[PDB]
Amino acid sequence: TRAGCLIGAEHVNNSYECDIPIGAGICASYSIIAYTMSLGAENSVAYSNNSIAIPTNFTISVTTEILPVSMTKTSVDCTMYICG
Amino acid sequence: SALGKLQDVVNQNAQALNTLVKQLSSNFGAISSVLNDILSRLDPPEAEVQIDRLITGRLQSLQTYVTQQLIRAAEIRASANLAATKMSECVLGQSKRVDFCGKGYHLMSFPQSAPHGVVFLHVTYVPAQEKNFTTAPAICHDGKAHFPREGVFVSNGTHWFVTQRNFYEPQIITTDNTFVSGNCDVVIGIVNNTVYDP
Amino acid sequence: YTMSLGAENSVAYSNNSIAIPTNFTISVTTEILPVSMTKTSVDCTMYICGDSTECSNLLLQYGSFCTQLNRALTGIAVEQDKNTQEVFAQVKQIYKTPPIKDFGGFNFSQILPDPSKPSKRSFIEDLLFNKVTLFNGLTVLPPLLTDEMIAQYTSALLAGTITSGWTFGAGAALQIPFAMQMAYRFNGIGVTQNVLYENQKLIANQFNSAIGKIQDSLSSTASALGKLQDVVNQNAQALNTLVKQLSSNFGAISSVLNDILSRLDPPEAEVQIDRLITGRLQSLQTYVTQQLIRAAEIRASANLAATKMSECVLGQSKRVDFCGKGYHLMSFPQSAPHGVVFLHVTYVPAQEKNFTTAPAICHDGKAHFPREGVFVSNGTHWFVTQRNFYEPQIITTDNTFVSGNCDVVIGIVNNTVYDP
Amino acid sequence: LTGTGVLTESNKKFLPFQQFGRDIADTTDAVRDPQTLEILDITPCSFGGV
Ligand SMILES: *[C@@H]1O[C@H](CO)[C@@H](O)[C@H](O)[C@H]1NC(C)=O
Ligand SMILES: *[C@@H]1O[C@H](CO)[C@@H](O)[C@H](O)[C@H]1NC(C)=O
Ligand SMILES: *[C@@H]1O[C@H](CO)[C@@H](O)[C@H](O)[C@H]1NC(C)=O
Ligand SMILES: *[C@@H]1O[C@H](CO)[C@@H](O)[C@H](O)[C@H]1NC(C)=O
Ligand SMILES: *[C@@H]1O[C@H](CO)[C@@H](O)[C@H](O)[C@H]1NC(C)=O
Ligand SMILES: *[C@@H]1O[C@H](CO)[C@@H](O)[C@H](O)[C@H]1NC(C)=O
Ligand SMILES: *[C@@H]1O[C@H](CO)[C@@H](O)[C@H](O)[C@H]1NC(C)=O
Ligand SMILES: *[C@@H]1O[C@H](CO)[C@@H](O)[C@H](O)[C@H]1NC(C)=O
Ligand SMILES: *[C@@H]1O[C@H](CO)[C@@H](O)[C@H](O)[C@H]1NC(C)=O
Ligand SMILES: *[C@@H]1O[C@H](CO)[C@@H](O)[C@H](O)[C@H]1NC(C)=O
Ligand SMILES: *[C@@H]1O[C@H](CO)[C@@H](O)[C@H](O)[C@H]1NC(C)=O
Ligand SMILES: *[C@@H]1O[C@H](CO)[C@@H](O)[C@H](O)[C@H]1NC(C)=O
Repeated sequence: TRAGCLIGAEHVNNSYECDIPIGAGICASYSIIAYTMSLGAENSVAYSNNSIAIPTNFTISVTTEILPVSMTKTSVDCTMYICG
Repeated sequence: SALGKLQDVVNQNAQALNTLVKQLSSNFGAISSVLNDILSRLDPPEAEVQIDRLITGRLQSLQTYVTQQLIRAAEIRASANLAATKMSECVLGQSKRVDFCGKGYHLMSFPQSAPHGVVFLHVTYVPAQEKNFTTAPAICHDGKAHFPREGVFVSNGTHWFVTQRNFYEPQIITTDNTFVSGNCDVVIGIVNNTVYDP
Repeated sequence: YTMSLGAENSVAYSNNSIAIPTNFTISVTTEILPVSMTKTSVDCTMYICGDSTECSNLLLQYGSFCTQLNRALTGIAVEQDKNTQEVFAQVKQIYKTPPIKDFGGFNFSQILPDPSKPSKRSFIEDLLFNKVTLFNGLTVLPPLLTDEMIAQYTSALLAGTITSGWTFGAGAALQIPFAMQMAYRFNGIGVTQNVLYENQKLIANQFNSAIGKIQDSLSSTASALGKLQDVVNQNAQALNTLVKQLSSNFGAISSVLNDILSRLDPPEAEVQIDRLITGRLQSLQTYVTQQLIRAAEIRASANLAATKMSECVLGQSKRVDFCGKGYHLMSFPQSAPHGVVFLHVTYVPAQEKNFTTAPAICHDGKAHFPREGVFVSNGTHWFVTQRNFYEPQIITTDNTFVSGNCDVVIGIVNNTVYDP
Repeated sequence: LTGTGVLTESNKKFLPFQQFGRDIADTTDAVRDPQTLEILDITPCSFGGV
């Protein structure tokens, strides 16, 4: 691989949404298989100059976003630490 | 592992503090890594030399810890400023910004506390069950062009309706839900149909 | 000299005067944001001395400094991978443009990929990649996403933007003709869609000329990609300073350890080796701290780029001056060696004109205020026009609403409202 | 001058008086052997993280 050499992984032609990253787009998963990662499902929108797609229903989706706010207030007494 | 960010920051701090405490067992070139043995085993001059080496080592250790902590505090302050911005524009109001308050057309958001952070529940509107229709920029009726006030002109094959953009709610094309703009020879794609006058 | 802050113009302010643009320009403007930096790793024990056992033995006693430096650098590298992910992995599906390109006269051929196999990248992207021009324990790890896959993300985002509008960023990708998407975006900035539908050839010509102009500027004019070049130069210069710092005495007889070992007795040998190691550790820690601060800067830049991709490629932003001067219409991403280049398409009003206004119209003892426009007059007749484009219309009951009597509003003018 | 590395053939053209070559960052990259006067490159043999 451009990232080195892999010993212990079988190269496969298939492209998967990969799990363990290696580099240069090669990234392996579980025998251990190495492959070029697939960016996603390939779909082509049916574009036309007199065609529209309008949704006839909807979903109310609830997602979670985690944001760190604080960290531990730590004090170190320099002279006590360094000298005791 | 849905709270990996908070666990990550607590692990980073604990690890940095553990490697700070563990450096106290490194002699940095001195005879011993404990001060009492150097004191009770060497004469005051050579004792002073060894003490000085230990002091230099431990100031490097403590200064490394403090610099790392300052950089980590900058990271967490960026995260906290983003959290404050999200609780303003996602929780105290509805946001027109895309992907800021979740995937989809944002409806609202709810805060939840966490041990050292916040968990935003973003309620969004995701359209689904889409259908194809045939559109037209305008309708030419009585030689005058007609554009939707708010919505889009669609057809199921034989009849023309006006619908809103994000939900298929057809309506009969009338002068109430359309405005006139010029004649019907300048717009490309204009189609011929009746505009009901109530 | 003393610098000039700009031309001094004083606008003709009056209490009953407005200037309403009668034309527009579709301006395409570039912005360049760094996203990631080179992934570097320095193994500390090989750097300090390397292939010297005595040095390794007496560096073991300085603690776990080497391990800390290694973990900091590894965190930096993983962070660059995550920066590229956040900026570009915005869509879960790779959209592609239709083979026939009938976009209402608009020409995206200059930002879309070409089958001429230039690593499957557009011609603007090709110019951008040509403009940026670029062993001792020190290694560079390749990025997880190759240039081709960043190109494929960029192509997917372009295809989705030009075939579905903002819809594919908030749910199911919903096709819409591009002329109609542009009309929707015009309504977004407060101009009625008849302006686009009636000026479609002119707008398409202006957009195509703007893309060609940014092409020409990028191909001929230099000093455009200085931000990415600055990042690369800073990293390379820091790295060369680190390697060059390895040829220094730091107070010892020789910079190289082999001569110290050959030519000194083990007591003085270990004294001199102590001073070389302490010097080389100071150099390495200086390098890692500087690289951590540069990592923070690049992380802020990549978070800004992710925000811009979300809010300007996947939507239309009302945030003024966030995605170009002018009223934002759309934006297009293009990849760069270590960053993203946004081509912002904006609406700049032009060909302004003198008019006379009024807060309201008094008719039949009632005060009339415009629904979605402004009252203007060419001197004799009164009209209602939209704010951002001069399209005069007869004052009627459909475009005006009544809100009380005539003796409360200052500046009311004195007119008739047509009833259809 | 001492070092560790692997020696290879070179197409470099030293001037007659020049002994050994250096690159940027002052690292030795080539040398003449004093026996038969041939330019030979020095490159560090492979290292890298596992
Ligand atoms: C992968 O593709 C190559 C041709 O490019 C073929 O020779 C090989 O047999 C394929 N291997 C598998 C496992 O499909
Ligand atoms: C919309 O979808 C829900 C389930 O997601 C379904 O129960 C409902 O009947 C659908 N609406 C229509 C009008 O079909
Ligand atoms: C309707 O639209 C879908 C895209 O969602 C497309 O695959 C299909 O071919 C369209 N139907 C017709 C009859 O064109
Ligand atoms: C379109 O809608 C009208 C509304 O009544 C209906 O009468 C007509 O049959 C529909 N056409 C098709 C092809 O379904
Ligand atoms: C749509 O494009 C087709 C090209 O296949 C053309 O024949 C047709 O006239 C176009 N229709 C409109 C309304 O522009
Ligand atoms: C629309 O109506 C006008 C007048 O009747 C006619 O000239 C024109 O051809 C019509 N459009 C189409 C597409 O038939
Ligand atoms: C617009 O320009 C004309 C001529 O330059 C000037 O007389 C007029 O006062 C200006 N408009 C207003 C509202 O003053
Ligand atoms: C507006 O500007 C364009 C070019 O900038 C020009 O061709 C046109 O004549 C101007 N006026 C109108 C009313 O479009
Ligand atoms: C777009 O421009 C290129 C050259 O700039 C030209 O070859 C191509 O035909 C144009 N496309 C259209 C649809 O006019
Ligand atoms: C002002 O607008 C009216 C209404 O169309 C028009 O008749 C007139 O010529 C315009 N100019 C002046 C100077 O009144
Ligand atoms: C504008 O100011 C002038 C004098 O300053 C005054 O005569 C006129 O009534 C004012 N107009 C309005 C609408 O306030
Ligand atoms: C406007 O017309 C009304 C008609 O009743 C009148 O009261 C008023 O004086 C007029 N305004 C002026 C400035 O003459």
